[PDB]
Amino acid sequence: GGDISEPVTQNTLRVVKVFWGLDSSLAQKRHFPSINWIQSYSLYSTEVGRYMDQILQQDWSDMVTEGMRILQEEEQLNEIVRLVGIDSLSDNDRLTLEVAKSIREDYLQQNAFDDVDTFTSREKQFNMLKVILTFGKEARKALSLGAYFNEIMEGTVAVRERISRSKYIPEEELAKISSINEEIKE
Amino acid sequence: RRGRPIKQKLNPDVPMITGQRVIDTFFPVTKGGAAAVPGPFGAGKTVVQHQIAKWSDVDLVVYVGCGERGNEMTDVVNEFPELIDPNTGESLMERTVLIANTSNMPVAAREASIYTGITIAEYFRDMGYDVAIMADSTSRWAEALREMSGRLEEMPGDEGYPAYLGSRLAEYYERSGRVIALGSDQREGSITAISAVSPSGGDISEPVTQNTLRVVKVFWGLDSSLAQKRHFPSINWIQSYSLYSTEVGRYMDQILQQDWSDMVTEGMRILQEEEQLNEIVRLVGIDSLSDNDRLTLEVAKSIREDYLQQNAFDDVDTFTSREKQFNMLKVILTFGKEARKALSLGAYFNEIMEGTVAVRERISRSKYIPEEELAKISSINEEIKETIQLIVS
Amino acid sequence: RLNVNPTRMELTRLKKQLTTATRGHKLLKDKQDELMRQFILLIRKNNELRQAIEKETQTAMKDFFIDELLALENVVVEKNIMSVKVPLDRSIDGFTQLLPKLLKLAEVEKTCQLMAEEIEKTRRRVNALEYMTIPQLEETIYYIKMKLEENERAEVTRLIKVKNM
Amino acid sequence: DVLPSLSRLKDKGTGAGKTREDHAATMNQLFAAYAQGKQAKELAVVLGESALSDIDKIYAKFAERFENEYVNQGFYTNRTITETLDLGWELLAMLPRTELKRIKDDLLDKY
Amino acid sequence: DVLPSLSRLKDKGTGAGKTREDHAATMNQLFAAYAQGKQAKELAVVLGESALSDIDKIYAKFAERFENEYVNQGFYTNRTITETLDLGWELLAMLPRTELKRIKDDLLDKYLP
Amino acid sequence: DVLPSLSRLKDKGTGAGKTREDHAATMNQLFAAYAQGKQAKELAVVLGESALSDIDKIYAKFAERFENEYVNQGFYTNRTITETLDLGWELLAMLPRTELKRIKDDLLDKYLP
Amino acid sequence: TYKIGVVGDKDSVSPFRLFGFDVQHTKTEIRKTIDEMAKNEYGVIYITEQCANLVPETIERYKGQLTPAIILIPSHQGTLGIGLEEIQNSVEKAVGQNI
Ligand SMILES: Nc1ncnc2c1ncn2[C@@H]1O[C@H](COP(=O)(O)OP(=O)(O)O)[C@@H](O)[C@H]1O
Ligand code: ALF
Ligand SMILES: [Mg+2]
Repeated sequence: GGDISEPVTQNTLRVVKVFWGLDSSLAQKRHFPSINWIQSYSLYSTEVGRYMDQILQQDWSDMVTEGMRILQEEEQLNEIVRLVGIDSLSDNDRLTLEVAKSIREDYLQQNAFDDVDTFTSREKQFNMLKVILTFGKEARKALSLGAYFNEIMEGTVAVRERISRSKYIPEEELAKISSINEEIKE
Repeated sequence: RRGRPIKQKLNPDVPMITGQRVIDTFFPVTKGGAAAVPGPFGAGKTVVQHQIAKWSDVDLVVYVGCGERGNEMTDVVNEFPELIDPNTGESLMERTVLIANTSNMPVAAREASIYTGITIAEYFRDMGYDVAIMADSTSRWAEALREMSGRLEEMPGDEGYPAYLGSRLAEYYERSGRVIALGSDQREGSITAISAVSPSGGDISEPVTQNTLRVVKVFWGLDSSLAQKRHFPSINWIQSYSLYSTEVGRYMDQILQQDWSDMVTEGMRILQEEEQLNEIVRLVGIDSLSDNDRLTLEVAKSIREDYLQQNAFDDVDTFTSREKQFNMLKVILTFGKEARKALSLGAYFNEIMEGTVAVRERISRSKYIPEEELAKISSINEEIKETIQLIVS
Repeated sequence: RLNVNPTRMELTRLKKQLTTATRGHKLLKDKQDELMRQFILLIRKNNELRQAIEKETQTAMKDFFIDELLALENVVVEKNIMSVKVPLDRSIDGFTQLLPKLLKLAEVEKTCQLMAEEIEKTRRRVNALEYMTIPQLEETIYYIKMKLEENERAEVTRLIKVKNM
Repeated sequence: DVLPSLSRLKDKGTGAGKTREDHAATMNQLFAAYAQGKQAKELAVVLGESALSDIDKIYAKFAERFENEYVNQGFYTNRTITETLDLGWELLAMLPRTELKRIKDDLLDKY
Repeated sequence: DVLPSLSRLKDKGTGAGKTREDHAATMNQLFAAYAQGKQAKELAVVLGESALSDIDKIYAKFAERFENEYVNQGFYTNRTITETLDLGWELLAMLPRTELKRIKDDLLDKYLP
Repeated sequence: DVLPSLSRLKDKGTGAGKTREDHAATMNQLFAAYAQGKQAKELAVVLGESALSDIDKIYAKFAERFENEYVNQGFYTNRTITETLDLGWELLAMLPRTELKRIKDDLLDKYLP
Repeated sequence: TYKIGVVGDKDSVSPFRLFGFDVQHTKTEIRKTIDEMAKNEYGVIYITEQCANLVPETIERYKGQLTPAIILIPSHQGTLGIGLEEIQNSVEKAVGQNI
């Protein structure tokens, strides 16, 4: 019944270092791989961040922390907002919701059967993250320019779709993914 | 403990006339079918059985007082010798064998009382008679098995009851049904099982209610909130069901020569729309409902306190003939049929309600119209049209 | 009750959701009580305005070649109060006087309607929490705690029987 | 109830030559939109019809027709696979083209 | 998390001669300031930022900084008792004095920047 | 609280010689007036007092006297079956004779003050 | 900048056209024309108490949106509580007591 309180899983999590907890609610919504981001964890996330920061020479450990924070902030919002409702959601808070939705459907949602989504290289995983993170960071600056929420989205549906098919870019055509950083700024 | 032999079982497709309107209309029990009545304390499980033991079209009733109250048994041997049938002159006691083993009586004797009754119910079934078996209550038989299981030091299954509780119940209800009795005559006998279930706290997730629902096709789920609002019989029209309603609908439609299944389904459609509407009334308000939807709640209100409610101790409502049920449901349905005709023509909600006050009373008292005056009910149908026409103008 | 699997982990999660639900119900009704305060002062002002302008506009209408002369002079800001946005020949002389009088009547009557609409959104927000969300949890917690105790109660029961083997 | 239901041997049983070329993309697109439409209906009945977002309100009707017409077909209706997949696109034509993100442009254009 | 954490012997450990005179007062001040700042951030989620006053905007800013600058120090960061208390005063310097009620003005006028 | 309470054998206790002839009729009309009165008293808190009609405020006012005068008698106040029925008849005079739809015109003309 | 539309009988609302107001003169016809200029971003839509009773559905739905404001105005004969009824019903349903 998905009950991880059984002794098998409980004794397992006392000796393993990585926990890929699968969620039924996401699997029924055809979200794959159905890994619960809040629930799952990894004791290696600290050291891999240090290595990945060096290989591509980018602050990867902290831009991964920003993505986890966004997904953590959504769970905090979603839980306080399930019952209350989002109608009184502040314009700034609503952006984070659209940032988390982009992180969930564009990056986490991937299908094995399609030849392309099956493999993401280290250069592709950065470019897609660079688009979604710089979006939420620079569109923050857009909402802090006295802008209403409704607007910046309506005028960015074309950028926000190229963000959707960012997984689809072939390994050779990665420049397609990195070129989304300048159009989101403009 | 071994059921009497037969030639073969037959499909129960003959709906039983119980006289209760919430039963014979929406949740009908067939001759030979199995019906469970699970409900909390004081929700009306026994009273339903007393009405069925007295207004059923059966040749013999077998009432099993399994672990029930001793006063509930003395009331039987006193009122039944007085329930005279006005046609044959024979009392109801002349047409019934009851077995009684109350709660304070020996616990193991509760199981014996159940198998004693169904065996007698099978002995008269083989004579081609239609026998009804009443189990009041099966939840006390199950306690005797759980009590016996704890003494035998057996492995308990669900909530302490022995693991073989599913078979013991299935072994019982399968001993019923419309059968072809033994002998060269090929005669048709039947056993109709009306067993009552007494769950702890009214929680039907308990073992004996679930195992009963698996092997029966009629579920008369009693509700405590209805028994508190003096809504009797306290049958929940949303949760209860009858798998015979489709077959009964085919049979019932034919004798009436009217689309009766489409009137029951439409009357059911109004009651299910009432549940969906009550959630919005408590959330938004009744004044926020449209003229058509507020009419639906008023028509559904007429279905509740004029048709579903039935007093057990009142002579006019205690029984309702099959022909009387059709005239009553047709008048209630004709109300909304012409009312939506007026709302679509331009009439307002309160305009139809305030202008039909006199007619709306005649429907609420239609339950007390004797069987020899059924022309009063059907005349309200034509009367409604006359009252509606002047309101439109 | 909302469908859920009985677990010790689910019990504590539904315990935290109800505590946040109960406080959120307190805050939305505070917004309901608050809106009732700024609506009431505005509504009474509008009622007196509307009555005065109504009769005065009719009496202007009441006092009111004539076709050829009327052939040939052609002449709202968003303000946020609380959680709701708010918009900002003698008979001929009476018409021009009334025309400013009607614009203020328009940017005031429409304001009260937006107050009543937000009052109604919050009202049904509050109502659902008290009649659906919080009761669904309260009954849910009851069933959750019920199961866990009898389960451990029946679990130690067989352990006594296995110990006798 | 097709949301909690699943089949695990179907990926190799669908596609061009087996059923339809675009079955997998429609299928994936159906569930996701039904889940959100059912999620929106469960919101309409609680917070009101008007409170729901207009985009979600189009979805609220998406799930309603996807239950009374798509799923509800009767116990004696043998609909063909071509009639089943053509029906599915007709239920996806309601939502704008921008909200169909798990169907590629090549499959969106041809159908 | 300091809200569910408690120390049943902290009263003897903190004080004059022990650490500093302002140890017990700043503890009780930053403790209530976080619970009020955390509920204010949630009020901005339920009632929106418009319901937050000028004081509530500082409390929501306090909790956010207290999470990211006070508790979030690092697994390789040794902070002395002197550097710890002074940081608490900087985080408490955001709120006006009227907010700081637990701390008496004798010591509030001694360390507050 | 008489709403959830019940006596299943009260029929063998009511009627003439076991109680006053009005016992069964008064009992059932008092019950329906309370149930509607409490229901109306609930409507006054959820939707205010303006959403209830003139007859609704009467039943709500009746439920106050029913709980404070009829039920509230005292743990050392022994009433008799006569005084109990007389106290109940006095309470029914608040409701109009047209609202007493469960008592026949006979017992109404005989006991109603 | 938004435009102002006026609905009513010819005799009562005619002088409103001398200020640059869309003065127009059955239920389904007002419903389609009112929603037409409402879609054309009209500021305030004044209507008489006689033409508005024929289209209460259109007002009921239209009042929710903030951008177009529908205001009831008297005619050459008068009104019969339309302002009061819209105002007093919004009070008793959203406050709890008449004021
Ligand atoms: N159909 C009915 N008509 C009138 N009263 C009923 C009806 N069913 C139940 N009641 C009332 O509910 C009480 C309890 O009914 P009973 O069937 O004994 O409850 P249980 O569910 O405990 O068997 C009865 O005393 C009776 O007054
Ligand atoms: F009165 Al009962 F079941 F509670 F027979
Ligand atoms: Mg009983």
